[PDB]
Amino acid sequence: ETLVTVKRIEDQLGGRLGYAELDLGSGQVLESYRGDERFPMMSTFKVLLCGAVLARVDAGQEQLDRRITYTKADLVTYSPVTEKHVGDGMTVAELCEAAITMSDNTAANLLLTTIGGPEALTAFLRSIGDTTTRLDRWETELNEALPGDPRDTTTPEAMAATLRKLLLGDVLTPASRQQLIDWMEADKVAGPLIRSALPAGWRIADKTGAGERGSRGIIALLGPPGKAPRIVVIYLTGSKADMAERNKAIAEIGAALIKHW
Repeated sequence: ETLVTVKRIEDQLGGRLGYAELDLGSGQVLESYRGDERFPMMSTFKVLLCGAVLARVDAGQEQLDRRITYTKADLVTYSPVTEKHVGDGMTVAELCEAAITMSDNTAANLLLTTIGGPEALTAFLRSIGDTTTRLDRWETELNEALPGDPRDTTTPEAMAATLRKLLLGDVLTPASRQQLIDWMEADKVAGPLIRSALPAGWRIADKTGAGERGSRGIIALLGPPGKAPRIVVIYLTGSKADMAERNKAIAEIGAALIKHW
């Protein structure tokens, strides 16, 4: 029934929907829709970015408390946290927390610089066995979502697989792994999406994205109280829906996969 709901929403909104739900013990796909088609990641890439940063922290190449200085000229659109700290700068950890929790765009660009740019993020991903996902541009041009454009894209199944390696696998140390989950648990801007459908006792760690051409997405580690969690990723692109419609669609898919857990 969840896959029926997905198809009906895609029929209703236009554009394309992508969906993957992953079992964590085996890493096998429980169900997916357009699971091997490419979708723009938008800000959902910011979790992979912070994984790359934490990987450098783990290797002694970076410190969570190192202060990055920047000016007003480095600010791009939608920088709710970094725009308040042009004066005193921010630490690597504060920038990650801003990038994940508020989806601060300058925070992501600042972190991208620390690792060597979008090409270095893609190389990090290749190094951990993701041969599909790719980041090519900076904020905010990576949100352009041109039809057919493979730049800055993932597939629902590949993003699910990579998130399992990062959040539960051995890419990171347990301390850094949990740091990443903790930032995603603290997501502030995902309220109208899967969180709006969560029954009491459920836990979620998530990250949203939004882009041009009606694009929206979410990646999430979630589970019922007392039970094992799963990973879900949902992308949509190519419709004329506004943010609220995009939010509703994702929440409706969340409610269906929750009802059919």
